[PDB]
Amino acid sequence: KVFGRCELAAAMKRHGLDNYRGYSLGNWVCAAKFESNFNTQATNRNTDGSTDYGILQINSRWWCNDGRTPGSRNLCNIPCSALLSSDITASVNCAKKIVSDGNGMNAWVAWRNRCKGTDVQAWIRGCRL
Ligand SMILES: [Cl-]
Ligand SMILES: [Cl-]
Ligand SMILES: [Cl-]
Ligand SMILES: [Cl-]
Ligand SMILES: [Cl-]
Ligand SMILES: [Cl-]
Ligand SMILES: [Cl-]
Ligand SMILES: [Cl-]
Ligand code: NA
Repeated sequence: KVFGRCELAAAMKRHGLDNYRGYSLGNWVCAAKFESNFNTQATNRNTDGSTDYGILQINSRWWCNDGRTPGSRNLCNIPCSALLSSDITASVNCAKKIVSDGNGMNAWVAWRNRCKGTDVQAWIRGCRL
């Protein structure tokens, strides 16, 4: 599923991401925009052989199992395929664990490089929430 901007904002808020660990909803929408362009089916291989999955490009090196990332962990206790669902529940639950890991949203390099410090409220501008 390819979400619209406000549609995703609404789903993320519904699933309790809004202000989770102090990160306003616009941060999460901005991260999703640059990680996946709002596409739940997005997958991208990393140079190290891990793969990133879903709207928030969660990495198989630490967080999900894809059966082909040697030496990795599965700290969200899910198959990475679960992270590609049209229903964002698995991605949200796993993102809550990631963002609680110590470095906040810096875990998402695109968030650090493209969202952090910017006017992230623009991402939820005009949305019925
Ligand atoms: Cl957009
Ligand atoms: Cl915001
Ligand atoms: Cl593996
Ligand atoms: Cl393969
Ligand atoms: Cl594990
Ligand atoms: Cl699995
Ligand atoms: Cl959903
Ligand atoms: Cl933080
Ligand atoms: Na893994």
